[PDB]
Amino acid sequence: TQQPIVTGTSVISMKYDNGVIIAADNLGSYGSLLRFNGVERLIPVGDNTVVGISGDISDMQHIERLLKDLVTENAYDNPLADAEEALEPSYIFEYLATVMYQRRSKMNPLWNAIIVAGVQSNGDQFLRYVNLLGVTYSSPTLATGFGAHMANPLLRKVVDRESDIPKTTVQVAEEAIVNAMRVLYYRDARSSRNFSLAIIDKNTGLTFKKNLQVENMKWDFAKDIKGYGTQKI
Amino acid sequence: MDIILGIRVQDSVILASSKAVTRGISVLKDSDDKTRQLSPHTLMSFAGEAGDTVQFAEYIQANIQLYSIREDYELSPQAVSSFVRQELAKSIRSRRPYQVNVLIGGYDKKKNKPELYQIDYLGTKVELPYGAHGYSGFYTFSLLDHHYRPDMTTEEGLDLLKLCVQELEKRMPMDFKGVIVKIVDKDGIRQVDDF
Amino acid sequence: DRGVSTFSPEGRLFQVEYSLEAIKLGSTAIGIATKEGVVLGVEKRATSPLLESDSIEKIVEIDRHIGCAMSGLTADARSMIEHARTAAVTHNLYYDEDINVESLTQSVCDLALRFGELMSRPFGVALLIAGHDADDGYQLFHAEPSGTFYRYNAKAIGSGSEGAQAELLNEWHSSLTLKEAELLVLKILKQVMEEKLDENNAQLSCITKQDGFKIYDNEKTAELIKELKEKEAAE
Amino acid sequence: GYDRALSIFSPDGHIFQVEYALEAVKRGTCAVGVKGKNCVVLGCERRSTLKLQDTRITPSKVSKIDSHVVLSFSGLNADSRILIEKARVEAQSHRLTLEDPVTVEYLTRYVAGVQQRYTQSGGVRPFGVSTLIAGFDPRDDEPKLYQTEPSGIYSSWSAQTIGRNSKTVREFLEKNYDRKEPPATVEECVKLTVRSLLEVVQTGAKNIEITVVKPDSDIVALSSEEINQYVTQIEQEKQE
Amino acid sequence: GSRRYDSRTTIFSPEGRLYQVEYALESISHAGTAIGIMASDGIVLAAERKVTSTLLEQDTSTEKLYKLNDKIAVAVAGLTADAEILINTARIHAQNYLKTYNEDIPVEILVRRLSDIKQGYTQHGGLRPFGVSFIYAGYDDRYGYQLYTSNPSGNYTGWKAISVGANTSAAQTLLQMDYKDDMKVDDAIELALKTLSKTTDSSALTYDRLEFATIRKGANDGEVYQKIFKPQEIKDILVKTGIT
Amino acid sequence: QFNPYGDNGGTILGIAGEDFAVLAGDTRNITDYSINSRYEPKVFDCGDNIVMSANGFAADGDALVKRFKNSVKWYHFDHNDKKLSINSAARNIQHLLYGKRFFPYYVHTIIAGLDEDGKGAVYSFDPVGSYEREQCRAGGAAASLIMPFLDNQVNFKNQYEPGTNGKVKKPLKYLSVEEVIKLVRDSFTSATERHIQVGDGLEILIVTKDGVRKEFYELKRD
Amino acid sequence: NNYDGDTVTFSPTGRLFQVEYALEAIKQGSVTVGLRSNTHAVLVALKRNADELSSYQKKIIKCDEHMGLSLAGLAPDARVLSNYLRQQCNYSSLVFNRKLAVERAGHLLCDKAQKNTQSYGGRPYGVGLLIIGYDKSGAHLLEFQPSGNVTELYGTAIGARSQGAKTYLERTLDTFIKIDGNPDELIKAGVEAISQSLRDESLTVDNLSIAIVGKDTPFTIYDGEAVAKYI
Amino acid sequence: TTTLAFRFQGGIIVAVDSRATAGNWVASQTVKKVIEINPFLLGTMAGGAVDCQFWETWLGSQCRLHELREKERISVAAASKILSNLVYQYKGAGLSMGTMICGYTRKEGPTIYYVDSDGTRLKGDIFCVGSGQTFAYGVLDSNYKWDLSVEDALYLGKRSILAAAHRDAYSGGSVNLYHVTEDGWIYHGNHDVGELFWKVKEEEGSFNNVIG
Ligand SMILES: *[B]([O])([O])[C]([C][C]([C])[C])[N]C(=O)[C]([C]C1=[C][C]=[C][C]=[C]1)[N]C(=O)C1=[C]N=[C][C]=N1
Ligand SMILES: [Mg+2]
Ligand SMILES: [Mg+2]
Ligand SMILES: [Mg+2]
Repeated sequence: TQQPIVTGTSVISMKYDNGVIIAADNLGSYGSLLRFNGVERLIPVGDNTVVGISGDISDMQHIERLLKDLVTENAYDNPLADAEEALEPSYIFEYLATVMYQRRSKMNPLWNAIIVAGVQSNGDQFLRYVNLLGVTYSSPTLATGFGAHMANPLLRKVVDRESDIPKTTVQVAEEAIVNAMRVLYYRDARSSRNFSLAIIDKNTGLTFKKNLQVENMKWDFAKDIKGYGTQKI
Repeated sequence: MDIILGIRVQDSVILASSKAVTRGISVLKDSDDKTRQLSPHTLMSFAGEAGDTVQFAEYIQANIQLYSIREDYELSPQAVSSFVRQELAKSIRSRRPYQVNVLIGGYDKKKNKPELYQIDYLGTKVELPYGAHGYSGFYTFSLLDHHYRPDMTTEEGLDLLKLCVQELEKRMPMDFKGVIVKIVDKDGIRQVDDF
Repeated sequence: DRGVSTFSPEGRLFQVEYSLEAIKLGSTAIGIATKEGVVLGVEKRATSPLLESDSIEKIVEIDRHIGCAMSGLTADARSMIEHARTAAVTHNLYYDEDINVESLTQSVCDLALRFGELMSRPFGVALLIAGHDADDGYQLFHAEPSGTFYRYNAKAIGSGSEGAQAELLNEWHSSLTLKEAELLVLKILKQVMEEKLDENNAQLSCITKQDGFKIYDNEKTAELIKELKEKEAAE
Repeated sequence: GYDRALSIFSPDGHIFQVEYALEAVKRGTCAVGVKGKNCVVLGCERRSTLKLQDTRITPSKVSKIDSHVVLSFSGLNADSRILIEKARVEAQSHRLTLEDPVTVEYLTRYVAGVQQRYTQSGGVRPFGVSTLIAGFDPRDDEPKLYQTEPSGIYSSWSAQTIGRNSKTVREFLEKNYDRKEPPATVEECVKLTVRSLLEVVQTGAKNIEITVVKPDSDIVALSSEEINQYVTQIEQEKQE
Repeated sequence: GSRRYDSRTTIFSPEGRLYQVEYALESISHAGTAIGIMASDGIVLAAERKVTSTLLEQDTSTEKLYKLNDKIAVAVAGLTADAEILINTARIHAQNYLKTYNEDIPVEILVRRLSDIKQGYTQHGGLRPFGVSFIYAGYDDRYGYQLYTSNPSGNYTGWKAISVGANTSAAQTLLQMDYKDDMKVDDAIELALKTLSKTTDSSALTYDRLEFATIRKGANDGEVYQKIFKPQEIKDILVKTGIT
Repeated sequence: QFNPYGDNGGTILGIAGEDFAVLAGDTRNITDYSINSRYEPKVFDCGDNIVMSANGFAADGDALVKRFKNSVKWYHFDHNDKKLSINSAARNIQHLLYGKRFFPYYVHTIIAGLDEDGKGAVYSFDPVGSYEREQCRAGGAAASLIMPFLDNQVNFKNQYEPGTNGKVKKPLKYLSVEEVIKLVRDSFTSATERHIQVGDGLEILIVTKDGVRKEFYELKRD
Repeated sequence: NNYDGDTVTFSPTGRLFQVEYALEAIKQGSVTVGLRSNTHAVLVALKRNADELSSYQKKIIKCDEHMGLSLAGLAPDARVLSNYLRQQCNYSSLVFNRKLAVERAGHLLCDKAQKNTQSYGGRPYGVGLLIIGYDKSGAHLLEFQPSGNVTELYGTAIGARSQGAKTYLERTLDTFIKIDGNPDELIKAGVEAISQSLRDESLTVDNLSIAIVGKDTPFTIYDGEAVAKYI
Repeated sequence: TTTLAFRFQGGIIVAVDSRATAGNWVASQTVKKVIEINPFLLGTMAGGAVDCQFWETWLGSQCRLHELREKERISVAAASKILSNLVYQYKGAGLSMGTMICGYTRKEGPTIYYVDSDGTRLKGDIFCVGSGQTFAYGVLDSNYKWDLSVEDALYLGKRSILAAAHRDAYSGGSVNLYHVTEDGWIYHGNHDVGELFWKVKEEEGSFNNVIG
């Protein structure tokens, strides 16, 4: 049993017709202090998987090393390491999901919420969640922390059920993700303007976008707001 | 369990022990014998936490019986009491201590003397003319302080014991359903069937 | 000296092969499987007339649906029986059912090769494990100290084994009755035994679906011996 | 730990260490067991090479395992103590858990199991001891007499002997013991036990020990004079 | 592997003997003779030191007679270093028994314990046995004065008079000849020294070649006194008995 | 302080027919007042014509089902591809659950299938492994809403025959698979209305001698 | 000679005799054949009986839904090794939700057998195994030797008189590799291959044991009247 | 829970209720609170459902192993002590059990042992265990005799459970009756309290408080 120290906030994601999108801001908070402004919380594994991690950053860095080590280990005595026997999103997830549940069972959890986004060998979209308790679930849209409360409602308006996935293009999906990130910046007191976004498409592969910023923000209306009720000046 | 008494007279040791076994709300049994014969001339009564009492008593009994067979010889009451004390003194610093208090009444055939030892769950041993565990002593020690004379006969000891049990039956809140009395002397151990 | 788990140049474990020699010195045990039941019979072979022969326990119950006969260093069998009994009962506890005779035999045979430098040597005893289950019906297995077990329609182990096996070769057919099998075990035991066969120096047993495993009384076996004598004198 | 396999099979299918343990038993002083109709008697040889002995304190050959069961032996004396101790512990353990004393068969089965375990355990040699275990089951008047040996096999006997010159006394018992009518009384049973030892012992003085066990934990060891009276009566009848 | 070099100390011969025990007994047969004699009013322990030197500091020397507790003592025959290992174990066992039962350990119980330890080295562990034979001289309130002996096999027996070490055959014959049941300590002292004087491989028996001890109820009233004799006291008793 | 347990909501329902058995369960997965997934399968085909669901804390539920499926696999290896009977599966599950008696699988387990006589069977478990064969059992969040309805409409409790006035009970006539599915659907529709953790979808697994069939129905998504 | 007392001793020519003696136990074992195409992999095993009353010793063991082997030599050693494979296949499924690769299964067997050849006290395994399987890279056939050497092959045979079946497969290489989408013809070629290792005895109904795995075919074993079709 | 067992002329009567609760929620009305350990031994269940179940069917495995090893039926004393010694090892861990081990043997006759998760093991003639034990005791103690017929003894046990089923909120459902002799136990049916109450009320003239 511990307490999280340096923490990362929401990770948001959704499926679309040819793949999956995942995003997370670049902040490492130290309680109310916005301590570290250059933290990458999307960690790619091969060219077909991206693992988005929230929660404790020291435990994230530990998980990052496990995944790095997993790639190394898979390559050993494996002539098809970059082909048929390459790591799948489903393999990477189940490994993490095993570790998370084992650690919670020893009463010493990795204090994280993880979303594994990727595309399988057969072109199928993979998107599944796991957290410090070993709880796992899948959905057309997945989000951690504040994202669960604010992003999911917006993303579910695009893909409300399974049959909406083929009808959703990458442009519409990315637009929804970027809007959700803006909303989180308005409303999450432990978020940052700077974020990373990753697209895993079955045709165009892995596109990893760094140094994105929340833009087109509405603040002008603030000038008209005066006092807390009766004040006019 | 509740009330266990002991009194050492001229030529014997007398142990009285309640018959009631109460588990919270109800009295499950009114004929329970809270004692074990460790050897032909050594008797141990006991009272404490449920389960622990019998488990401990039978464990001690087995060990003394083992000794008796190995050496073809009966340990002195003093020796047995010292063995018991060590087990409890070992027990008190265990993961889960034996929560048992005991009285060891024996007749030493070598010295031709009755002997009564009082040992609590901490391993606190004392040799006494008369003893008790729990709240029994609070009522009975005053009577015994007054009446006990060390040259008493076994019949006088039983009468003094009746006076103790009567006082307990008058002033104690719990109904302990009377006592089973046992006498330990040169001829061994016997039970007084009418008390 | 040399390792306990050493291979010979022929590709056999020395100690396993030597334990098989000890089993050849053991008293004869015979098993016959039929569609009406499996019969198990043994030679008691008391070393002296003062030895109370009914204390010789070379046929043993593992469960209600599984029996066992032994041959060789019979003292070694006790831990094998204990394991078998525990395996049978434990499986009933985990699965609320009887354990398959093959599965029981496999569990016993797993102990066999757990020796090295675990126990210091292989078992010096062979077992005939007979039983019944719903899936494969009446079965007879021969469990060796090599860890190998063969299923048999009929089998003889011990000192008079190859002579008895040749006799079982001719006599066994798939339509044998239980009564016919009982007499057949008695017939072959009488053939290979040194001393004259009677109810005190030979013991019978069987396993049926209805009644389960039963060791025969000396009075019951005595009648089957008398029935045998008359039918051999009949031609 | 020392794990060396000492007891192992030989090409002819023998475990020599177990068989050499039997040779140690052959060397040991003779011990005999005879059961009557309502009693069992255990006779034991004391070699008279050792005089100036203190017979009060010298370990007696017959040992009580419980108040109703006894154990005598032939072979290595030091080894026998280990078996007796284990047996006594198991006897008390059985009373503690089953709330009933051991049967003579159960106690024998335990001791035999210990002996067997030492024939296929690493780093240990077999016990150089064969035992005669005798007594009466709780609330039972049927006499019991069992024998064990280093290999771990055990069995029940109407009468049996072990140790040096046991071949001779077994010869005697085989012709003199009738199963249809065993020694009806204590006297007859003790007499037959002393007679059987007199075939081997040498002098009937302090060389014969006799222990009589009767039902309901009634065990007593005969004294020198009591045994000497049997020795006297046997030879006076023999002079004819 | 290592098997190649294993002597196998705990095995039977074809005849059913324990090789190492037999060879340990052969070792002990060359050790200085030790004699124990039990009387009605006490026990005597006499023992011969092995070919000493004039430059050996005798008054601070101890190779034969050791104290286990106030009631029990032992005479050693064999490897002294081996004996001290067992002696320290025995001393602890006596103290464990005292702490547990608050009574001095009965002699036989102590003897059985040491003998069981010796036995263990003959049956398991693959180690050599202790090349030691003890004579236990002790007293308790059950059996009174007791003499025992134990050897590397772990077998022990009780005695009225007994010898261990060298020339036990000759020594035991002499004891068997002159020993009587109604004997007293002063007489037993004389018998012990006379026996050593005849069985010794030395030219003459002197004070500097002896260790001597008595366990007497010759202590003021109902109690027991151990007396480990000093060099001068051994010299006096040698003159008294008429050996020097 | 770290709390190793959580509540993923949901509700399950097992009903044993005369020659069939059904095991139903909603597809909603939640924490607190949030929906994790509107379709997260909860009832699983474990092979050997046995269906299983471990409702409550989903991580412990998934772990248990995973370990039982594993137990079925090793039962085939160790016992010559023998079919694991529903009663034997039930006893095996008791030991799985009790193995963690002092750190329990925080779930309400139900299995369904056919007994060795071919009749419908449902077994129910508590978190620590106590079990019992039943004709009817609801488990999970809305179990308190559903069970009374099933006592009334499956076992005809408190129902009597008109005209007799309490003297003659309503006879316990058997229910068809079509009749059971109606009661299952009405149970979950009703449970969805009054329980916030129940909704989104209903997935029913039907077990007969022919095998395991699936049926899915929409539930209210509020 | 002097260097065959244990597995920890090289001979002067650099040989490990205990390993070679373990290899000898395989040659005494009954013949078994393995072969594959691009779609399916087949095991064929000649089972051996003790006598006419006895059963025929089982030769084929299932490790997973997509993998299994046939044995030749000490059967208990095959049980130990097949159990290990079952566990490794199972660990791969539970932890990684991934069917174990047949090549990786061979690597694991090699390393397990190796530890027994370098350490004192233990002994080499006394059995040879033919592992077939269908994974993400198609059909596979492995040959395991208890020296540790594992080899991926198109076809092979181990046991007594296995050289006859091995030569046949070496001739038929170009034919049977092309038998795609036809299990019965691939088994026929396997039954015809194992027939080249027979003397005196012939393939009967309780003598023959066949197993197959493929694209849409779980590892299944055929015994009894199920193989009468191929006799 | 209400369970009772009492010795009498015709052997032993064992009677139990059927209810299982989780708080105020009635979890089951059809619970088997009597374990058939073998054809001669019965065990009653009270307290934690699983603890009682698991360890009493385990007890049956230990009893079976005993009679395989000793070629003799296990005594009620030995069987009860196996269970009490087992739970004593777990003492403090939080096991929750109140059990009667009931049986007949030649050497003992009809015997009942109260075994307890605190380690208590008591031999006796009458025992009532569970939340509704006090209610059952009232009926039993006022109507008990050694000289009862198997028929009358069975009814007294049935009636004593009914008494507790009525008053104790955590008891009810139905009554399971057993009768233990020297040829084994004999089941005497499941008796629904919903029908038994009105039957007993009418025939016996009791429960005049309640309106029917
Ligand atoms: B009885 O009321 O003690 C009963 C006996 C048990 C064998 C079924 N126990 C229970 O009902 C307990 C709760 C309880 C109530 C009153 C006293 C003691 C205990 N219930 C459970 O153990 C349980 C098990 N599974 C589901 C629900 N409840
Ligand atoms: Mg005190
Ligand atoms: Mg809502
Ligand atoms: Mg009520």
